[PDB]
Amino acid sequence: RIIVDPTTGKRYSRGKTLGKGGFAKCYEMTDLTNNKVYAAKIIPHSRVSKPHQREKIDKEIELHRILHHKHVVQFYHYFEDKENIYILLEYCSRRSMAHILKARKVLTEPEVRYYLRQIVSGLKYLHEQEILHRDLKLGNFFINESMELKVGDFGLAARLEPLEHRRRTICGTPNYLSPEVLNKQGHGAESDIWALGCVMYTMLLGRPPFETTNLKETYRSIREARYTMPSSLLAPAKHLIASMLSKNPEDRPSLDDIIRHDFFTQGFTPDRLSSSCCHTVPDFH
Ligand SMILES: CC[C@@H]1C(=O)N(C)c2cncnc2N1C1CCCC1
Repeated sequence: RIIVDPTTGKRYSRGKTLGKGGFAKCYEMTDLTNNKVYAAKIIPHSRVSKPHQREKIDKEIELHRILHHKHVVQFYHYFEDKENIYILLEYCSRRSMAHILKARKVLTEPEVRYYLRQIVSGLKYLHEQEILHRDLKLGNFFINESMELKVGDFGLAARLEPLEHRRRTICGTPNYLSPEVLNKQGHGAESDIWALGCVMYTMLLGRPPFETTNLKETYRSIREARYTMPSSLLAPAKHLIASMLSKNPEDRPSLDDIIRHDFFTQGFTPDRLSSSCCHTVPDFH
């Protein structure tokens, strides 16, 4: 199917479906003017009929479009016709880390380092743009043909605010809600670091440190930041996790601290992972 941008000319060719993404049906989409393929979100206007959800995609577009970094999903272009909103993004042929961990259950430490360094790289970039991601999770770590990680899904992203004028209600339904968010202090950069500690824990253990049902029954355990630290963890992994999941947001490490922690500097890390790592445990050393 040929899709024309009524604003510019510009013709696109719709390829195979990639599946559902919230408000969107997702497709391969080729810009016929470079002949390059992008991952497209196609959202019918009927899915954004309410002003609040109209405002939701608009902000996603506004924030995402200004980002350029090797470990952030590259926004290409967006347009609309009478039927749909089209958001064309960097095509990542090897799905996400959610798909990888589902298959692998648990990852090796050099792999955890490989992926985490890339997540930290992209999040660093965001935090310096004073943009908070607000839903860091394995499904939002997209993996391209070359096994490179890109942080995506800016659905819940917002510009940083000072505490005094900050939103205090839980925004959307993120994977890892953060003691300070549950204490109605709002979501800061440390809340992204929370979610990064939960990610690392999940990569190593195959399950989150706290329940992720977002039910009010789980709030106390999260606020208290009490969890099982399994003995299977190596000591440096244990220490870095512990620091990222500090109860008090002020006690958590900076991003520069995180990648300079012993967990990273005292282990081997590949420059490149093979795609077999999506399915199979890699060889030693
Ligand atoms: C287009 C949405 C999401 C995505 O954001 N990117 C960048 C992506 C990039 N490459 C492949 N798929 C991607 N997806 C998938 C499509 C179905 C569910 C999520």
